[PDB]
Amino acid sequence: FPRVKNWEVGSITYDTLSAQAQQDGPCTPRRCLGSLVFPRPEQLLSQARDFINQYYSSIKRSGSQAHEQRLQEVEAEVAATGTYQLRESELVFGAKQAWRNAPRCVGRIQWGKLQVFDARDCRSAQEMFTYICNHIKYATNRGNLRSAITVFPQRCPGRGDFRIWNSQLVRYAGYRQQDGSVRGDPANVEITELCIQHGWTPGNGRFDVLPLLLQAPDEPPELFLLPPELVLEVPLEHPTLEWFAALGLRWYALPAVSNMLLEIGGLEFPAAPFSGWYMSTEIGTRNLCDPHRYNILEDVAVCMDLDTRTTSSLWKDKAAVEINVAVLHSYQLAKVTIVDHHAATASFMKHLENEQKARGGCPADWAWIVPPISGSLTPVFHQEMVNYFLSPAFRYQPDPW
Amino acid sequence: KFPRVKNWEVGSITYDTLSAQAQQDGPCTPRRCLGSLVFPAPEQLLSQARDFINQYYSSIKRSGSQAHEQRLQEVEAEVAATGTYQLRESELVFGAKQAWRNAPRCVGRIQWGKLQVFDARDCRSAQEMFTYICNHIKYATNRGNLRSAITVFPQRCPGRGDFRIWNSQLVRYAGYRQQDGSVRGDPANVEITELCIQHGWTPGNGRFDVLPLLLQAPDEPPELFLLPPELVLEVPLEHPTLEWFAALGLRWYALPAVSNMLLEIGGLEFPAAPFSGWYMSTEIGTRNLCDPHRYNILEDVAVCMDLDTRTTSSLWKDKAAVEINVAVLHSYQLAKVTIVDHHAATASFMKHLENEQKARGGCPADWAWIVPPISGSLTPVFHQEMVNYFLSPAFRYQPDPW
Ligand code: HEM
Ligand code: HEM
Ligand SMILES: CN(C)CCc1cc(F)c(F)c(CCc2cccc(N)n2)c1
Ligand SMILES: CN(C)CCc1cc(F)c(F)c(CCc2cccc(N)n2)c1
Ligand SMILES: C[C@H](O)[C@H](O)[C@H]1CNc2nc(N)[nH]c(=O)c2N1
Ligand SMILES: C[C@H](O)[C@H](O)[C@H]1CNc2nc(N)[nH]c(=O)c2N1
Ligand SMILES: [Cl-]
Ligand SMILES: [Cl-]
Ligand SMILES: [Gd]
Ligand SMILES: [Gd]
Ligand SMILES: [Zn+2]
Repeated sequence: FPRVKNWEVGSITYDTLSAQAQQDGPCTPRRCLGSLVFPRPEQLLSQARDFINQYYSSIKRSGSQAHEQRLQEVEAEVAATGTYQLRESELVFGAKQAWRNAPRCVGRIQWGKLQVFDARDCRSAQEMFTYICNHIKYATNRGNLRSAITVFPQRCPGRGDFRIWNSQLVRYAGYRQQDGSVRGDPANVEITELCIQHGWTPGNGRFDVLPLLLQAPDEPPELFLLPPELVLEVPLEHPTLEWFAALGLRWYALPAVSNMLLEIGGLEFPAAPFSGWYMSTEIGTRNLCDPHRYNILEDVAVCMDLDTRTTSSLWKDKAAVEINVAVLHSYQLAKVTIVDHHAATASFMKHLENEQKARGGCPADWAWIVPPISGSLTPVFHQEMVNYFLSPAFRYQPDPW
Repeated sequence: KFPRVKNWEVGSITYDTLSAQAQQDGPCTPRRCLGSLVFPAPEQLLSQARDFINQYYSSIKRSGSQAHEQRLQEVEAEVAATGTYQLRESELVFGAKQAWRNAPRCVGRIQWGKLQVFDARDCRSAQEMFTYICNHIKYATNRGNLRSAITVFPQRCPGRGDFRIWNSQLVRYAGYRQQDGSVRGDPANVEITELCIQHGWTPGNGRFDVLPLLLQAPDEPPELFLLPPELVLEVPLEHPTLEWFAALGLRWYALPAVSNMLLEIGGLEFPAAPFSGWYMSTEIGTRNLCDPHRYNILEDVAVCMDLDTRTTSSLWKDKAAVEINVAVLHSYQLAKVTIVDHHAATASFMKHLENEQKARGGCPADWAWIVPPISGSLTPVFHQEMVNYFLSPAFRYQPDPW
């Protein structure tokens, strides 16, 4: 049972929950790989038994009446057909648990308040699109954002797979150039290639909302233009730096992740887009400033008249703070839910305390919980964390092509 | 077989083949990563020594030669006769450099080959120990033009207690527990402060009182030694454009000299081997001055800057901290005292990483320690995956002598 210390306060806890870890991670006694982004059939019954036992424990109803019964149906469902269907409530409780189990999510204090849309009866790219569009419009909610996940049909053998070919529902275009460099978002350069490939007309913009590429089983993808009124965007302005607006920067309101495999009770949902709301540093620091993303940092420094000639002026840090100020100021003026890294990390500590008494600990990935600016000014920095894999879970999956 | 490591900034990919020769085991398992935790007989002595001698003879391009085999047998014979062996001087210099080179939490290792090794293995008493330390401080400080130095005191050996420096660093500020539970000075140094007083140090009552040294010779109690004032180069903190900042009375010292770690070379253990380099500005400005459990000056600075400290979304904390780091860099450069900012340091560590991949097929690095505590993703190390493992020779933590 790992001893885990908070260095700001001196407190000690033990992660007893870690002993239940499922799909082992990438680290061995001889070398730690925690910093790596992507870690280097009849036993479906084991993962179904486990999840069902989880479900009935969470309603103070283990070993009573319906618990026994539900074990036999999945036994019979898999005995007969090889796979099984989740009761609607189980799908809800498992979608919530997988968010609860996400070691890299700093937003998990909200895990109990998640809206699960059941799309298990979906059948093709036009049906998906309307599900995706209901999610987007529900989640966006005129800027009063609400956590949502739409669960598309589970995978079963011998037939294809529902997939969203975009990493998120809202992505900006990346346009390669006559000289390799990129106008727009370089993280998306490739899905821009596929959208252009399958018929989309490339704009000329740094911020062109990409179309969607939705794929029904066995059929090739099909482009879907997103309703421009459904794609809520925030222009970025700064409260005191009047020229910031003139940089023509924008970001979207809705972080909706559409490429992760949701895995509940041994079942695989390669299409289950989830969404919450942004922490400002995701936008201001990673998306706008990462050297391989919009990479705007030096442009804002010039505008601030900072000495970019020596790094000891800390011009990078100064411009990065003002970018984050602009992001928070703009989303607030636009009345769009956003949370700064201090409020977010403080609520994560509160979540750690809740999880400690509730489940005996909490899988947390220190490198992803600690914000990408001002790390040690937030409490999570001083909190030792234990990383491990519990089920239900969100897992990465290979790109469909 | 070998970990594939990606740099996300450039897209680059390497394989850390060096990780496969990891001489000891870390705290992680396939169940669970513990990489964020701060504190994770003749046969094995023989095989560690044999491995180190092989390393040493590789570096001087004498692998498998006559000199090499003679030294193995010499060591095996001395381990059989005495239960221990003695390093030649050149092996010691190589072993201290390697230990620095192998330290995964150290972002300053581009410099590892330029290390000044003082051989104090003939030290006899605490008084001689103090003189060796004063000359280390004098040489490393070098009037503000800092040089990397390690002074190696006699190895652990059977029959004798250890040389130990009780202080975690050669220069530390006292932490005076006051009666509220509040601390005047550095709260990290409350324990060593009480020990110094208990050993007869007359306390001051400032916030930057330099602590005396508690020096332990084999099988003796610790002995108190006052550092001569003109040997502890200090830097008053001022800000280039916030002039009220100098009225905070803040200071820090020039020399970061870690004195409580164990240097291990070929199975031999040196519990006393203080090493020193020069500061990276975020250690002082962010960690030592802004940590809530250290000097915790963040709020007072933000208030003086007239930031709105009632809401977090004004980012007053980030704004105050940036300016504290500016003050640190300005103050040291004004005082002509070596200092590196987290941008210059992380960039040189990237060059270290590339040098080490070519030299050894990888480099042990502890990402959470290499990434600076502010502005993390603005530095290049953030976007570099890293492999953490224990190579030997090594610096290791050890329990406090008390
Ligand atoms: C509601 C407020 C939320 C906040 C503030 C938030 C914030 C974050 C942040 C900053 C990360 C770091 C990962 C990255 O940026 O690459 C993350 C990871 C993650 N979050 Fe959340 N999130 C929220 C909601 C949700 C919801 C509703 C779900 C799913 C139901 C979710 C699932 C995940 C997963 C699976 C990851 C890890 C994926 C990865 O590392 O790429 N989050 N979250
Ligand atoms: C000369 C410039 C140097 C710089 C800029 C530098 C920088 C750093 C920094 C920022 C850390 C993390 C400190 C912390 O917050 O815990 C560190 C750790 C460390 N350094 Fe270096 N260092 C330098 C020289 C040296 C030398 C000369 C040695 C030994 C010969 C050394 C050995 C270590 C070790 C063993 C650690 C790990 C201890 C720990 O992480 O608690 N460093 N270094
Ligand atoms: C470098 N970084 C920009 C990578 C972007 C990225 C890639 C992923 F796969 C991923 F799951 C997330 C999660 C972001 C997220 C999800 C839900 C709410 C929220 N507020 N945020 C973010
Ligand atoms: C409080 N927290 C910052 C940790 C303090 C701490 C504890 C250690 F054991 C340790 F080796 C170092 C390294 C500090 C250092 C050494 C050499 C040069 C440099 N520039 N810095 C720092
Ligand atoms: C608990 C957490 O891992 C701990 O505070 C670590 C994080 N990274 C660090 N990095 C450095 N350079 N120094 C530190 O003391 C720490 N502390
Ligand atoms: C190498 C390092 O692990 C990698 O850059 C990680 C660190 N933390 C991150 N944190 C977030 N939110 N997103 C990322 O892409 C990363 N990348
Ligand atoms: Cl994002
Ligand atoms: Cl320090
Ligand atoms: Gd101007
Ligand atoms: Gd001024
Ligand atoms: Zn690990």
